[PDB]
Amino acid sequence: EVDPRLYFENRSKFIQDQKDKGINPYPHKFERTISIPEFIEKYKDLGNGEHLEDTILNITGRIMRVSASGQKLRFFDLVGDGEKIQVLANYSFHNHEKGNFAECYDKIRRGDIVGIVGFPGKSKKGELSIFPKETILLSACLHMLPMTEIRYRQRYLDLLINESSRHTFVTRTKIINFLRNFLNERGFFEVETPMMNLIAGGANARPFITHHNDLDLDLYLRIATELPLKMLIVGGIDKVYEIGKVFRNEGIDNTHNPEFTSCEFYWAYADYNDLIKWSEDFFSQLVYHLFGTYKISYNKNQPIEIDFTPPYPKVSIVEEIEKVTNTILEQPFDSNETIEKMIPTAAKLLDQLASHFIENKYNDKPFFIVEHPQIMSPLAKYHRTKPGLTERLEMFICGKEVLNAYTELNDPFKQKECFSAFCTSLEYGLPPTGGLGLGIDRITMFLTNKNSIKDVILFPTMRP
Amino acid sequence: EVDPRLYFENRSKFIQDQKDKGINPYPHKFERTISIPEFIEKYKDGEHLEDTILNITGRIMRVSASGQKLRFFDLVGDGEKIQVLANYSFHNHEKGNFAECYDKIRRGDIVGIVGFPGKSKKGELSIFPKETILLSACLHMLPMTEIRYRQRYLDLLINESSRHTFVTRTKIINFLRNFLNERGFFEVETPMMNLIAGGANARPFITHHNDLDLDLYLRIATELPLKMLIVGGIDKVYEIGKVFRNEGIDNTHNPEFTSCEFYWAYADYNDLIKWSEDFFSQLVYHLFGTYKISYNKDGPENQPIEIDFTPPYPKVSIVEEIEKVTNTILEQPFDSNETIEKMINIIKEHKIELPNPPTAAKLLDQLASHFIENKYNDKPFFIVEHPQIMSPLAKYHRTKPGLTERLEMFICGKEVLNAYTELNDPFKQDSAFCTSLEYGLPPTGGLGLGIDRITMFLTNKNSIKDVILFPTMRP
Ligand SMILES: C[C@@H]1CCC[C@H](C[C@H]2Cc3cc(O)cc(O)c3C(=O)O2)O1
Ligand SMILES: C[C@@H]1CCC[C@H](C[C@H]2Cc3cc(O)cc(O)c3C(=O)O2)O1
Ligand SMILES: N[C@@H](CCCC[NH3+])C(=O)O
Ligand SMILES: N[C@@H](CCCC[NH3+])C(=O)O
Ligand SMILES: [Cl-]
Ligand SMILES: [Cl-]
Ligand SMILES: [Cl-]
Ligand SMILES: [Cl-]
Repeated sequence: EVDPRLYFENRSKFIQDQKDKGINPYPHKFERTISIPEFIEKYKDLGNGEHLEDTILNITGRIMRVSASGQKLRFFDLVGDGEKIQVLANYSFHNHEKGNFAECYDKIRRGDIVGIVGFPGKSKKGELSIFPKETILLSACLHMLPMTEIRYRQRYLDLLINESSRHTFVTRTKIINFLRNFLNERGFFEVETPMMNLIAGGANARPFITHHNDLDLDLYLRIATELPLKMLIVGGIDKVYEIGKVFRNEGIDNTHNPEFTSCEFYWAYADYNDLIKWSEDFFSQLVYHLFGTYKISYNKNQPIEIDFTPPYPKVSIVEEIEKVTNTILEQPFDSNETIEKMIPTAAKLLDQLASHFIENKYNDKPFFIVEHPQIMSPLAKYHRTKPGLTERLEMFICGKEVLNAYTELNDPFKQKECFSAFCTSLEYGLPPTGGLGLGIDRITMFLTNKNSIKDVILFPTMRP
Repeated sequence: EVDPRLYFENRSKFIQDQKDKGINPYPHKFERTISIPEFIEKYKDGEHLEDTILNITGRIMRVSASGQKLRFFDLVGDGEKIQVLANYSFHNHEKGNFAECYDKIRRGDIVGIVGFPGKSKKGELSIFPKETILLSACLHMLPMTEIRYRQRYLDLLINESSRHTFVTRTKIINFLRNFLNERGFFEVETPMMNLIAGGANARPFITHHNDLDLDLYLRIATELPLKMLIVGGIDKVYEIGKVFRNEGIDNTHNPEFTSCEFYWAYADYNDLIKWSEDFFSQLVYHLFGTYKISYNKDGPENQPIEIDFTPPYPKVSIVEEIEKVTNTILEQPFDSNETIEKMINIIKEHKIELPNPPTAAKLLDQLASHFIENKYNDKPFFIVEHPQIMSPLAKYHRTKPGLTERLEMFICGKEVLNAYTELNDPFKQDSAFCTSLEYGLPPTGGLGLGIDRITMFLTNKNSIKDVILFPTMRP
């Protein structure tokens, strides 16, 4: 019925026309006495047709529906904090000294933010409403709202229109709150490490790089928090952690965003077994805390049930490939004879072999791949009984990695061999320690039934 | 006196020699039954409990002896210390010669001890080992500079105050997070890398994403995306996190620092003032049991000053106060030639450094920081009502032409909080951002904090480098 540019340009003209005649169409302050959630909670118990004309409230919110019986009766839907109530504006109840009813309400469109002074009640039908004496425009919406990629570029629209979108992001903040408290209860101490560093260690990933002008120095954005957090373990913070963005300069897809939110903790006097027990407590507890159960459903078409009831399976990556392929790969894995017997180095061959024959062994429970070779795991400690291997675990949910942990290599000698501030700190004595990383975005995806990482990040990185 | 390289090289030989004897000098796991704090709490109350056998761990920080059959150590874990009294008598001799075992244990070593709790005749709380295991040797000699910054792990082990500083830091951040959560604010993460870099007036860092072939700016503030969330209908939203400014480094500037911004739909400048006074007074009482704390502006060497955080705090209106102290009316527009020149002439008469290019915003900023930013040292205080030309995102004052509904709080001359009623008129004002304003931003109050700087005052530090674990430094 309406062109959008015309609409935009007319609402613009209206705003200036208000200005030019004195009205301030963007008032500074509307003193509100109740929120929409508070309103519902207080007045749901009313009878149908009941008005409390005695009781005057100031309320605010955004108009999302506009309707009318005729000129002297207008209806709107008013939303605040994910809740909605009806505004039933009736000519006769209008404080007419403050403005002509028809001109006051004809200028109120879908998307406008308003302030309303009026009395609570219900329609005969039973609809909970505010009945205004005065409705003030506090901030106009200049575009027509919708009744694609837009969810990502214009997230504010998504949050207003789709009830589920908001629910996804509340869950997100809850998940992060749960984790933070889970660790705080267990005596972990939260810290911030630097985002920009001269070296960029902690994982195997191409880094972003930037420049500081006044120091004339190039810097790498951190690809992980591992190295500085161990330094703090040396510094005597026995249980330490960090939740925060890390940056990897690799391609973007459903399960990759160039900046993502991770959590790493390090735990002095711990090892892989404790890390396994912690992982099983954390996930089972988190999921119960959100759903009242350990089985969640997910839409990997029809959904599947993921059962987070512990324990979980622990598949040993060498013993399992050897099992299913009926072939021995002797422990010098980067040797020519073993590299061949697989077949672009040994680390990437194992990654592909694992990524085919092992990472989707289970879909109906989360599970662990354990005991990765030293050649894949340069900071993980050597296995206490199994030459060539390490005390490492990675948890997987539906084929994607969400948790990576190991007993930390704390021998400065067995480490220079896998390759400075960090190297030196190891020489001051790192205690035996267990370390663990989490993919918070990825975990959020499963727990909010999303199948892109872009759905659980408010502003995912996109091209222009 | 021992050469440090010899020391390092000998402890190295010791480690290998352990390897070759079959010993694993970096064991995987010592099952401990109690932490040092737990130990102190349980045994504060000259007696031995030879019956109770504990496994404990920690770092040796002092080494001493009364001959061969009696060795003393200080063992530290989680900021606490107890004594290790190793006594030939109680030693399990099956496990090895007493003298050889304890001769090999040096300052800095991490150990695992199996033994019994007690107190010396003198009364020092101790563990009395039956067996001590080396878990991880310290290959260098610990100290009894800049090293605090490059080797923070050393700082944390040696200086009790350093650790305290960083516990206070995390506590401050916990308090704030709960302070807002209690009041219904919702925490979010916004992007660190953006196509535009608004939010404040600061040169940004720039970086590049390869697969998208795209340049990106590291965020200089969280303001713009957080208002977008206000439009999106999160009425009370916040973020605590790093921001990045590519400008110089000094006592009060680190290229990455931690801020907190919150935005609060339907609030304004007055609510922001009430909040600020509640937050600071409550934070300080929560840490110290009082509202007045002492601070070493001049330095530890010099006499401190008391800062009183009892509310209300002074509100100095920036135009009233400059015109007051300089005896001048500054006509508007402030960017007019006649006023710009008059500001140039005030700065000259008072013999002050004139700014980079002499723009009006930068001249007012200098006038303010010379005549106003140090009006008080004994309490925090507010500078309010800054001109629009200094405050491009702040809303226009509801009664005061030319001005804005802005406040900045100062402690000892440094800015730690900047807040205003948000300009939400897309006309009086990033394209994504500019466009969202066209969808309707409610009247909203917005507020920013410098966490590092607040930490400084609340832990008596004179540099921002003292409250950041790894400050950025030259190599
Ligand atoms: C620190 C956590 C510990 C668990 C494993 C996880 C893998 C990480 C990989 C990754 C790469 C990337 O370029 C963009 C991303 O978003 C992600 C992601 O989300 O998960 O890393
Ligand atoms: C966002 C908060 C709002 C309160 C005021 C505060 C000022 C900020 C200035 C600054 C610039 C810089 O380049 C490095 C820095 O560390 C700092 C700093 O610490 O404080 O900013
Ligand atoms: N830094 C690892 C996570 C921690 C593993 C245990 N140190 C990663 O980026 O995947
Ligand atoms: N973003 C501002 C904080 C102001 C808060 C009010 N919008 C800053 O960087 O200083
Ligand atoms: Cl433990
Ligand atoms: Cl991956
Ligand atoms: Cl409010
Ligand atoms: Cl006012």
